Amino acid sequence: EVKLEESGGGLVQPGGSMKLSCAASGFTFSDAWMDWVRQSPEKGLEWVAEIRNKVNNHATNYAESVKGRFTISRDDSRSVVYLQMNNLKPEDTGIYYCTGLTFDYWGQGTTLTVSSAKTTAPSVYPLAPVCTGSSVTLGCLVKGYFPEPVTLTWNSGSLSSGVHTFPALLLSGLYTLSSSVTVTSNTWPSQTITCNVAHPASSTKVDKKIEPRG
Amino acid sequence: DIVLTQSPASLAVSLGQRATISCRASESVDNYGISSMNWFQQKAGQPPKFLIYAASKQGSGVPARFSGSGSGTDFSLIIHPVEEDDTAVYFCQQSKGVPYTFGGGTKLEIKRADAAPTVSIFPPSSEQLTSGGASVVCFLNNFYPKDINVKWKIDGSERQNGVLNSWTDQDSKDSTYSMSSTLTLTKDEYERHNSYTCEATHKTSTSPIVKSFNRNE
Amino acid sequence: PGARGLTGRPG
Repeated sequence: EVKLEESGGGLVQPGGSMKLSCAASGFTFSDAWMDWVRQSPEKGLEWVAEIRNKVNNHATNYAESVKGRFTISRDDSRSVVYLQMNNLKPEDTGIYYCTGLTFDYWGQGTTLTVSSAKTTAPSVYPLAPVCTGSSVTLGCLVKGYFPEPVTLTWNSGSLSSGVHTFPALLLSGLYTLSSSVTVTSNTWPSQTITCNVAHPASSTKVDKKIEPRG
Repeated sequence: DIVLTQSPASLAVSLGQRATISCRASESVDNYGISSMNWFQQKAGQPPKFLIYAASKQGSGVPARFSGSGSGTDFSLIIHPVEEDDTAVYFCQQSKGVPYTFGGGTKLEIKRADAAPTVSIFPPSSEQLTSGGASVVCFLNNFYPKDINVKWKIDGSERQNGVLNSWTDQDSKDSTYSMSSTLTLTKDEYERHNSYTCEATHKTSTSPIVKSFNRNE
Repeated sequence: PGARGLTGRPG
């Protein structure tokens, strides 16, 4: 089974530096050609850098927009690929995927935000129904965070179906998303339902129970 | 650089039917007798998944319903029979030489029977009020098609400022959309008015769906 | 696969 895990993403100020790292397993690493690809809403998917195997002299290649700034490299003894980024611009913001065997296999990706704005933890608010029917719907509001992303689950992932988690929007330089969950009224308020919110960038981890108003 | 241009931008197909997505390259991608054109599926919130290589050949574990064709500059991806889990963005991609480049993506929607939204309304939390903000939220869940109108009324009067609408991507199991509408006020203004209404208009009914609360119930 | 991958550059 092939696995790629990226790490080292986060927040950096314009002109700064960051090192992304990619741990690969499940295939003959020394033979694989490895790449980095990034995704943003403005640019879509862009290939960033390539490093080839020992037989191709570990040849590197780069996209024109990152030449002289980004450096790709690899440790064949540890099955790891690195991406050293220098002199970062806001246009370098996006989700950075590590890929193996050119684009056969892709990791989950890591987020890079290049901005002057400061890390801000979210405020997490529970949303109970109005103070009747078969099912009932609960909500959770996550407001005023930066940068992306946050992760949201209900009962630590136990409650998967009947869940809608909405894309974040930029409310005046700070992010806001909500999430809904619908269960049968037999379930609630008989059982505890908890909104679980994490924001890696600020080390925030919040669990809000949902409770009736009256 | 070789530029790839996809058409159409999005596309809606019924279950069991054919979806055909195209990709035109600015220069030939043929080299050493192979057409170096790959296709990828990106599902909501996931990384791209490798589907097709060399224009027509299928990646390991990829269902037979996915298949490509073409050569030179014009390529296409055929999906048939389409199923619910195929709702996704599909990207073409060229490996003839550096720099490797991608298309802009094409969105495949799975068609289904119309469905009215289940609408829920939520006053601010006690916690949010004690911070000095007031967010009134409305969920319009599990509806089709995607197009929908949401109107906010404070004491019966229409309100357009502070409103923010976010749609989910189409659901993989049941092919519906869902949506949050968030009216954002200062606490001072929230406490001035009594009646908060969320009025949803949709293809399914001429009459709007209305949910409301009064501030003290 | 190859070394280059199914998706890669032609030999």
